[PDB]
Amino acid sequence: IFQLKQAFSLPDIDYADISQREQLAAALKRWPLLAEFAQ
Amino acid sequence: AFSLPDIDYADIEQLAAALKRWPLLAEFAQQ
Amino acid sequence: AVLGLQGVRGGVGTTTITAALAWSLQMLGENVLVVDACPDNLLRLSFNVDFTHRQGWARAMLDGQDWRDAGLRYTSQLDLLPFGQLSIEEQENPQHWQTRLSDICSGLQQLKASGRYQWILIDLPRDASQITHQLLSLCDHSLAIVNVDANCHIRLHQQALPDGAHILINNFRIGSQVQDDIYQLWLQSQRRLLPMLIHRDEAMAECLAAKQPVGEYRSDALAAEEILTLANWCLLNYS
Amino acid sequence: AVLGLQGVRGGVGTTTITAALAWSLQMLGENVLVVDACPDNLLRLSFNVDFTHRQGWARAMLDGQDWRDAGLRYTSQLDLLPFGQLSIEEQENPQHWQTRLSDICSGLQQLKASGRYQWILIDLPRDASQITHQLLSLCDHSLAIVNVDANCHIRLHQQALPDGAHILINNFRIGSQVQDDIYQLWLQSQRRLLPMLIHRDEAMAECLAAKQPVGEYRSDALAAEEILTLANWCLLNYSGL
Ligand SMILES: Nc1ncnc2c1ncn2[C@@H]1O[C@H](COP(=O)(O)OP(=O)(O)OP(=O)(O)O)[C@@H](O)[C@H]1O
Ligand SMILES: Nc1ncnc2c1ncn2[C@@H]1O[C@H](COP(=O)(O)OP(=O)(O)OP(=O)(O)O)[C@@H](O)[C@H]1O
Ligand SMILES: [Mg+2]
Ligand SMILES: [Mg+2]
Repeated sequence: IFQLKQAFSLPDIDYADISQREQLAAALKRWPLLAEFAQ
Repeated sequence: AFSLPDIDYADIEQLAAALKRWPLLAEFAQQ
Repeated sequence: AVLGLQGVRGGVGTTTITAALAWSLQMLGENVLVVDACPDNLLRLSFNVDFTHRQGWARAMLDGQDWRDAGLRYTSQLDLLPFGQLSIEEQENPQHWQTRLSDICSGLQQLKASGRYQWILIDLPRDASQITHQLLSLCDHSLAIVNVDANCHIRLHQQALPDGAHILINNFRIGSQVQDDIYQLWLQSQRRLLPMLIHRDEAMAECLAAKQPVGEYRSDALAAEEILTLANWCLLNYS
Repeated sequence: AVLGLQGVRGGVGTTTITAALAWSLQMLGENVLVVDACPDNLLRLSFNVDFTHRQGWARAMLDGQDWRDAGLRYTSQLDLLPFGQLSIEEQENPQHWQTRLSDICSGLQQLKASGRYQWILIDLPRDASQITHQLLSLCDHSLAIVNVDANCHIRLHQQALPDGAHILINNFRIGSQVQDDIYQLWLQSQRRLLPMLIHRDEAMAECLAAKQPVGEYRSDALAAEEILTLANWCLLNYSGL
């Protein structure tokens, strides 16, 4: 919260619905960086 | 210890076609 | 409306997009003021401003002059306010002047209240200086510019963005499997991702070398069409 | 030898080249320390450091702790000094901490004098803060990393680089007419350009996603061979103090 007041927040990210798409499961399998943030 | 990069456009070599092509490039060359 | 454009990191295309989005808004019949808040002072070069032209809003303030006399008219619908050229000493000592520029917020507040322009686009640098946070507070909406790569993917999990900011992809390219994996992951997880993106496009690389916004340089360029889609989205959602 | 790496602008590939170069130097038999001076704290991720791991030299100092204990060992000849994770509050207040970190220079000037490492690589951010200029003073040599585009072309005409720096092209690729024009112009006018460049390479894009330097990730990639050529150039030309 910067002081008019400007607030700052982390980007809205939701990983709950990953396991649905099989293509996303293979991408998380190959790249450990993406799997690290996902789980 | 900070200075500008060493650049010389003393003689310009098909760069003449490039300088006529891009006004941004000819701007720094003639300067 | 006051719209801020800020890269999640440097070099993602914020300045080129700002100039292009301003051109597209004009083509849609809007009055636009473009403000360069970056000390690099590069935005002016997309508008055929001579490189030796040192005037700007910050250049004026630091010289004890009226910042309102440093603006330029590009078309009848598009005005430009460059940052101004800093000396090498000023570039390497930002703490000397990053606190002397608080009057621009008051000045832009008056301009906003007057309704003189329908759109004010602010090209914001990738830092957390006092002046950058002050201009962000004037914005009604903000666009966070990213490229689809591992660097930006990490930053979206650790650095803060302006509240309500939407994420805009630039430089989407053919020939990268890892980019496509990250992008498909973003399509399912990034809640604030915009539904359109900008591809890597030769016209976006050439228009700066021709010192024009991409829509003026090549009106039928694919990137020019992608920016026009963004301008139409801003008209509907950021009014 | 203390080598600083700094982008002429952000996103040109500074961090990836630093991690790749440190891997090539330890491949050539050198003991290497790599230091992240960027508050983004991204260099650690090229060496399989967990994202939740907050420890770093800056994070330790700001928490009243010893920075020497924030180091990590990747191989027996390559050590890592992450910056540490800044809180959101610290990130948006750079003046608060960019002045309290001057002690790292004496802690590194001592390490430079001990000689435990043949190469100390510093990943330097694109700003003009006090700690950045101080670390730049500790460097024996420096690389200014660019991409071939109009933005970097303008920056090379208006902003100051570290004195004695050499310019290193990254992400190069033939095909763009305007980029080829800029490249030919740089060859005939940029006096301090390096004789080798790093092509764009999907291995350079993938290695960070695999959390490895490009040389460990894919040793036969063109960019990995180009980084090895750079590492041999530093051994021949950047060895003196
Ligand atoms: N979509 C694109 N396709 C091709 N080239 C692009 C594209 N977007 C930007 N560029 C080029 O990339 C370079 C950097 O773009 P730009 O200056 O807009 O980025 P930036 O985020 O404002 O950079 P900086 O950190 O210097 O402010 C320029 O030379 C520009 O012409
Ligand atoms: N030669 C290359 N070919 C392809 N991709 C590359 C190349 N160099 C870097 N990249 C990619 O570009 C992105 C930015 O690289 P990097 O993080 O090294 O840049 P930087 O200059 O350190 O950025 P920052 O301003 O955040 O510190 C990464 O996703 C990286 O994988
Ligand atoms: Mg910019
Ligand atoms: Mg970096």
